[PDB]
Amino acid sequence: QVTTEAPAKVVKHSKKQDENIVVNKFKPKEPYVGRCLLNTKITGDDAPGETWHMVFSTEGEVPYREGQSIGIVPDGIDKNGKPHKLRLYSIASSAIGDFGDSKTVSLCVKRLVYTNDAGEVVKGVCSNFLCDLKPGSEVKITGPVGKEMLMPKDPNATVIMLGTGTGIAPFRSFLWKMFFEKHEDYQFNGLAWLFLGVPTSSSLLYKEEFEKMKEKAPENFRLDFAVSREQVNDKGEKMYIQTRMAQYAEELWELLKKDNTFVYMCGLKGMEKGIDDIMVSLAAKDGIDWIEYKRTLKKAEQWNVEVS
Ligand SMILES: Cc1cc2nc3c(=O)[nH]c(=O)nc-3n(C[C@H](O)[C@H](O)[C@H](O)COP(=O)(O)OP(=O)(O)OC[C@H]3O[C@@H](n4cnc5c(N)ncnc54)[C@H](O)[C@@H]3O)c2cc1C
Ligand SMILES: NC(=O)C1=CN([C@@H]2O[C@H](COP(=O)(O)OP(=O)(O)OC[C@H]3O[C@@H](n4cnc5c(N)ncnc54)[C@H](OP(=O)(O)O)[C@@H]3O)[C@@H](O)[C@H]2O)C=CC1
Repeated sequence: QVTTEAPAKVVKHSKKQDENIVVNKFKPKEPYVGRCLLNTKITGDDAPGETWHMVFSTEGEVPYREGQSIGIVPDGIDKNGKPHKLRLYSIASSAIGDFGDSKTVSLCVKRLVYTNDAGEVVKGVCSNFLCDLKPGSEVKITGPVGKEMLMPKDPNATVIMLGTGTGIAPFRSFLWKMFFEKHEDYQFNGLAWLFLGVPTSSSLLYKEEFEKMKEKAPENFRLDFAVSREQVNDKGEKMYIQTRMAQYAEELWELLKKDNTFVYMCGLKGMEKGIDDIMVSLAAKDGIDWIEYKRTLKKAEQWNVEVS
């Protein structure tokens, strides 16, 4: 008698792809050092700000999956001669990545530029270091991090993706795995519906890629853009993400009542409210309380949020 079955720890059941997931392999103490393969501006010269897509070599050392983030320790020192703290960035590439070899990682980065009260133009440290990164240069990577935005295991589930700006990143990751890749253990056949809010047409992130996916899965891939500074509803209201969702109120509510519907939200912290305003009305007319219904969804792993 050399064996025994040690009593199992009690554990919560998960509908998301978390089998053998990995977080915090690399710490800022000793980050993984990768290199820049490419770094391109994906927004028009005319857009209000610049958004860049960049790819780094990982030689397969960072075991990330769709929905996770990585931290970046930008080169340099702060005002006190100290190294910079890491900044997190949502992975914009699928697990196998942009080269299809599982040895790279991609980021979608907004270059932060603003002016303080003193009237001075200020440049965000990490975002400007990243957008200025030249191919061939090293970059310090930490993580992976996150489990909230992991994809659902069900290959026939409806996945509603709500994003603003660079919040599109994890959704480009999901969609590549869903429509640009042939997976043995996972071939997507549900409904993927993406809503993306950006300020202008020159700001439509990954427009061409999404159009190729629509042209490849015209039935089960739905795409709706909400261009806030160019589009307007019948009342002249700016077309924010919730304003566009409003045009499909009946359908979305109907999907939200389905048990295989998962909603994911990523991007601006403020997008969360307009969406709830929209939802509270629908549930109301349906004699349902969104407050309570949302709680259920969240506990059922069907209302996933990662905003900041
Ligand atoms: C989980 C997670 C994932 C993220 N993923 C992404 C991603 O994929 N892409 C992406 O672009 N960003 C992402 N971010 C944000 C990112 O981590 C950085 O915060 C961002 O790039 C800005 O950092 P920075 O180092 O450039 O700026 P910093 O040097 O840190 O400066 C930011 C500071 O400047 C001030 N500030 C910022 N904006 C303004 C403004 N308009 N006016 C006045 N003051 C201002 C604030 O005090 C703020 O604390 C994510 C955030 C989190 C938490
Ligand atoms: N995992 C995470 O937590 C992630 C978080 N983020 C967060 O998102 C930020 C990226 O923003 P960036 O790409 O510059 O986006 P933007 O400032 O470019 O704007 C995004 C779009 O959303 C609109 N918008 C602004 N406020 C709201 C609101 N309250 N409700 C609905 N729509 C709104 C804007 O309209 P208009 O400009 O006309 O007002 C704009 O069209 C990052 O700095 C980060 O903080 C990004 C990626 C991942």
